Amino acid sequence: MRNYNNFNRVWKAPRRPFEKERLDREMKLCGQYGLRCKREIWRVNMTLSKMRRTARLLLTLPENHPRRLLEGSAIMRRCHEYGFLDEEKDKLDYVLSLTVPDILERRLQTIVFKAGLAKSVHHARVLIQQRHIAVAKQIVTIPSFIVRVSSERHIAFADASPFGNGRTGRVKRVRAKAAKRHA
Amino acid sequence: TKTNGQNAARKLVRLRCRNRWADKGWKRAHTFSARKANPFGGSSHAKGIVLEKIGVGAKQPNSAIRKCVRVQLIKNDKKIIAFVPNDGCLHFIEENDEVLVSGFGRSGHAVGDIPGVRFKIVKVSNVGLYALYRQKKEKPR
Amino acid sequence: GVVHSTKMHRTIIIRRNYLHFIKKYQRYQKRHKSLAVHCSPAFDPKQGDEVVIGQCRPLSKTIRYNVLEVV
Amino acid sequence: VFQKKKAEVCIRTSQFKVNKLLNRKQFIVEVNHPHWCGTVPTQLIRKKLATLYKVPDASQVSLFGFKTKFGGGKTTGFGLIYDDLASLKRFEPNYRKTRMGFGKARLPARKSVKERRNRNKKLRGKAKGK
Amino acid sequence: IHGSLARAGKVKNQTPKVAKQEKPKQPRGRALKRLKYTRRFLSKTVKPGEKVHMNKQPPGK
RNA sequence: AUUAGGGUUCGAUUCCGGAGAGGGAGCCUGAGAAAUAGCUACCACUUCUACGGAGGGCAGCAGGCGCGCAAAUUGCCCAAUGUCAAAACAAAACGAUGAGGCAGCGAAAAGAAAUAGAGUUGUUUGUCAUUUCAAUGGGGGAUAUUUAAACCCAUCCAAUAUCGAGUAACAAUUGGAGGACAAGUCUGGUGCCAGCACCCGCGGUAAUUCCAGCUCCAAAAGCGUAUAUUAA
Ligand SMILES: [K+]
Ligand SMILES: [K+]
Ligand SMILES: [K+]
Ligand SMILES: [K+]
Ligand SMILES: [Mg+2]
Ligand SMILES: [Mg+2]
Ligand SMILES: [Mg+2]
Ligand SMILES: [Mg+2]
Ligand SMILES: [Mg+2]
Ligand SMILES: [Mg+2]
Ligand SMILES: [Mg+2]
Ligand SMILES: [Mg+2]
Ligand SMILES: [Mg+2]
Ligand SMILES: [Mg+2]
Ligand SMILES: [Mg+2]
Ligand code: NA
Ligand code: NA
Repeated sequence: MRNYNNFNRVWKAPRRPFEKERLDREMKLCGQYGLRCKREIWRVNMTLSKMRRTARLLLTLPENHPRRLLEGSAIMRRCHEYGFLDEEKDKLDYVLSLTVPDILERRLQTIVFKAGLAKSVHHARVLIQQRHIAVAKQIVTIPSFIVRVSSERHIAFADASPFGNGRTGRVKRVRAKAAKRHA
Repeated sequence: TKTNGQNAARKLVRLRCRNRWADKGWKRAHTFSARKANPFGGSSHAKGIVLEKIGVGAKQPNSAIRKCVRVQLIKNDKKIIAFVPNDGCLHFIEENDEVLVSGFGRSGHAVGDIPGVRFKIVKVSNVGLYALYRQKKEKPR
Repeated sequence: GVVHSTKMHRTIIIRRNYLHFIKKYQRYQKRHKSLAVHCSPAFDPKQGDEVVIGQCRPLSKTIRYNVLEVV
Repeated sequence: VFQKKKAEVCIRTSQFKVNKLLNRKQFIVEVNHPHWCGTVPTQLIRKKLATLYKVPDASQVSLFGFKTKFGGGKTTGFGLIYDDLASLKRFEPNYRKTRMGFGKARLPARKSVKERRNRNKKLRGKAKGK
Repeated sequence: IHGSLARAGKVKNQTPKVAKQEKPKQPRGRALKRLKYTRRFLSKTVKPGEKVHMNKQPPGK
């Protein structure tokens, strides 16, 4: 009753439920990137589709069209700052050829593993889930945190986490209480 | 072949209006004869009271007896024949008991080798006939 | 509009013929509208003529326009 | 790694504002407490903010809406301080005054006052409420 | 007709009852995806010209 | 909502316009009503009564009965937003508000996300039995924060001083495994029966389809079924 906030959707199920090629390809993306289910991939697919559709529209207008000149320039900034597109790729046609693995490459769970912080991509997810990593000195507890290129050098352990400037973690805390009580 | 004039929109509108009635799906959704004849009255489900149990001989080449019941709905009081979706479920249903009925999945069309059955029993005594069959819930009285 | 009927007293019926565009079929169709217009004795138009009308207050059950020219 | 340190609090103000309409100075206060087990109570912030802006008494400082940052170590909230205590008593809501300690007593049940009106409207004057 | 209303539930009864054997829990969530992934692409190797039988059964009759 | 485009379909429902207050019809006051938690009358229903008589209109909120396939609590508060008002707040001096705001119930629907992360030894990898290691949350609480007050979220497990995961039992389900359509030479009985089966079909004594175990498949805190509708 008179509630006025949007709640949209971010994913779509595949049209053909049982494709051997699609099921095996999606299972490869799950283990290789450490995802809990296929909805993360389908979220990525919807994310990539939307940029593709608006790009498709922009390339039909002349390069001097103010809508093309403004929204084309904007979508380049969105691609470069989030690391999706290489900075020397300046044309609007390189957005079209964007791929699914490129988007998950910028996920924090991927970047944490690739920076040497996490030995495995599954270690990265739980480590992020356990408030152990801070981006620009801000705790992030979400594996799907797409990181900008300018914030890549600020990735570190959170100053509150046991691995760093914070107090000791749970195991070193509960067992210490056990020894003191046993006295 | 059809009209192609620049100012011939009125003819093209009447052409589609007249010829849309030849679409059985379109005509059924835009006429009341289907809803007046449908026992459920345009609804998915409908409750009823069991009258008697009947065994229907399956169509050829199949040879079996399908357990079925005569059911009278409580909103229209019309005779229908429904189907029990598993084996050993005719014993669970007893005469003069509340059964929630549903469609057979083909939108008012007979399903399988059962000759004239377009409905199936979903509930009995406010309990799911599946859970009763699965030895998972018990019906009252 | 075009004078359609002058069978009343001090009143004429005019026709506003136009083309209506049906968006689905990308085509037009001929449409017409009728208006009851008060005609002063200064004009004396004939059937098939051409008049310019201007909106006034309700003069009768149907009249809301007055003749301004006869062409 | 980690060392034992005394809990400390830092006070910063953003968008300071002066208005003569209610005789108060309004700003937004952010709280920095890197090593603080829990969240900073408003009484302590009142003393630090009274000390910072050099007001004669802490009770003329009204602090409210202190929302904490995610990840810890930071809390932000709005706050206004008045020129005098008397103006604070004059210009403050009942819920904020009660939080400090000057709020008026709570009115009785609104259901009773609602019911009381409908009993009276059915009766003649001087017979309603005695 | 060889069929009757009184014959209902015959095979249900015919089937003798057999209990289900006990079993430990399997991993849930992201673990199952990564557990199956190591079976799909790491536990074995793919040989050209041969298709992997995803659930083969012992021979019998 | 769906959709390459053109289109098809839904719109009682939060904003705007109209209409009504059981059905009809008349009217006073008022700037404004053909007003209904205003009046008058009739028709249907109805309640109290001392039988003389007098009352009623939830398609407001909260809540009952029937109808149904079908839909919340007789909860808190004017703290915000606004309305009216003779009216800023304050001081014997605190206006009304079921509008509204905030909670309870609530798998309509939507976003982020648990059910674990690494090792040493034995049995190029990889499975299995070991030995452990550290971490966080669910949860328990608070110097307290939020809040009109609460509850929720956020902070913390002492700052001198703050509990807790190893079968981490803090145990994941729903449909399937002939084809469409991912997944079995395993079963075992029935023997065109019991059944399955949206369609094609399975079952007549070595059942591909029935009724179970294991495994496997698919989705996953979600998954079937029915009826509409869009694409196809
Ligand atoms: K929407
Ligand atoms: K006149
Ligand atoms: K309205
Ligand atoms: K089976
Ligand atoms: Mg509408
Ligand atoms: Mg209606
Ligand atoms: Mg009205
Ligand atoms: Mg009514
Ligand atoms: Mg009226
Ligand atoms: Mg009312
Ligand atoms: Mg009435
Ligand atoms: Mg109500
Ligand atoms: Mg067999
Ligand atoms: Mg289906
Ligand atoms: Mg369609
Ligand atoms: Na057959
Ligand atoms: Na037959």
